Amino acid sequence: ELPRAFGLLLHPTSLPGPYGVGVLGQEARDFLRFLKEAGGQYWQVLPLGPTGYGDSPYQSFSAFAGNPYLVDLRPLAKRGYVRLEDPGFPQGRVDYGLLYAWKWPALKEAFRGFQEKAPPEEREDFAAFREKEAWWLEDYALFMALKGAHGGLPWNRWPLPLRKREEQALREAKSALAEEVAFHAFTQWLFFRQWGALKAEAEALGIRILGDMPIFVAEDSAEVWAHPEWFHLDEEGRPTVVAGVPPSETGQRWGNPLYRWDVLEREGFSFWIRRLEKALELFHLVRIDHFRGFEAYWEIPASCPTAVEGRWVKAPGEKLFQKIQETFGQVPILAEDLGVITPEVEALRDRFGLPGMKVLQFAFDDGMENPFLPHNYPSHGRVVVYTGTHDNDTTLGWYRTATPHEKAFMARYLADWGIFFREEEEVPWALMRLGMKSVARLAVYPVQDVLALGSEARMNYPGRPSGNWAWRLLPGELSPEHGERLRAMAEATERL
Repeated sequence: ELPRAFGLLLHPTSLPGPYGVGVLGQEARDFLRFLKEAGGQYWQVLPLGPTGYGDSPYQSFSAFAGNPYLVDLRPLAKRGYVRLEDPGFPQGRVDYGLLYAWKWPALKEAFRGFQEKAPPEEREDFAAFREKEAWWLEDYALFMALKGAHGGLPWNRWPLPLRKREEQALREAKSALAEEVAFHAFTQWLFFRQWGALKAEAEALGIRILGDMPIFVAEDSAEVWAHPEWFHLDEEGRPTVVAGVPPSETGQRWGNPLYRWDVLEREGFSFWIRRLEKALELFHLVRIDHFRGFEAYWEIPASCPTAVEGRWVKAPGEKLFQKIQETFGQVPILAEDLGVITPEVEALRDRFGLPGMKVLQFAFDDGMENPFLPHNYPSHGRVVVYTGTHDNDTTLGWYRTATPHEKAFMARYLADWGIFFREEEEVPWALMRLGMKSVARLAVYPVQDVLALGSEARMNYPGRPSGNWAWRLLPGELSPEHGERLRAMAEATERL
């Protein structure tokens, strides 16, 4: 049963620090301390898998793998395994192109330095790690090695014996890319080691990490390559059908491969169990995006170019949750239940006592019936209230672009709830207060709203080709005063 509490949303890439990206190092511990001192008990992150073109966490090369960019290199550099220099990284922003060019070589150099110089004790735990994680790691490491060797081409575009995973081809590829396979394995060992320490620190400080996973994996991913039967795939490995959302007047065609649920059901939903178990190592709770898919999913033929063409298909959510509940003794899922929802989807979520999402930015476009208005929140309180999501703008940016109706209805509503503001920079704080006063057990706020940043700090702008996933905190930006303001709000709203 969720405690009445508050959290902050921050993806690790946004953390401050050198070498062009936030890493699992001292700055992350600093953030946890701030979160602790501010009286927060929850840290939310976006997916932590390896990113492709477009740098999206929501399109990953592995469901299981950690992001190589989040690995801190400074512990290696202190050991003398690598020498790090700054190529001219921007501050307050991730430049992924510079990062791609510098970090991957940095990681390789570190690996070579480790293999030469590392103590045998270290080299044993790396060796022990590879054997333990082999069930996912072997394929991941090879998928990455093959990808570089095949010039970033998707696995669907690879030569056929490799694509179909014929044993001889697999064996010969591993021998040919054995140094590469070892390297990708090393990146993971570092990742899981560094996150394991970080999670330990959090737990000590009484902080639970909220993870994030998309319901659908990407087409260009190790698991899809590894287990094609699980996916609806043609002989070529091209999806016969693609994930999407029905008409959003156009609808949306995402392109993601859909699961052969029957196959998974036969298998006791093994992929999902493993996926969650791996997530639970990193996280305390796991939000699943497009959670509605578990009830039913919109199936679009791949040949069809638009979202309008497909059909709805029923999915065995009930069964999957029954298996989860029986395996873990619990269903540790936050349901992303935003957008068009059905009584069926609500039925499933409430059956497993799963908490749902609420977003305050959505709340003032309608009338008082609007579900995102606190008074309409369920009494059971199993909801996480957000000022905004990673796909939405910052609250201050939203307030600068919002309609006169929205702005007036908001001010009035706040006023009724006893919340007043004299400035637009105060608006994010007022909205944070509105969520804290609500019945919602958890209120999770992005750091950009704590800082009252404008639209320059938007994590993701849907429909914008560049500049996404790049926002970074500056060192020291999250001042003690910010923390003291949060703590006071939490005392006043009984979230301490």
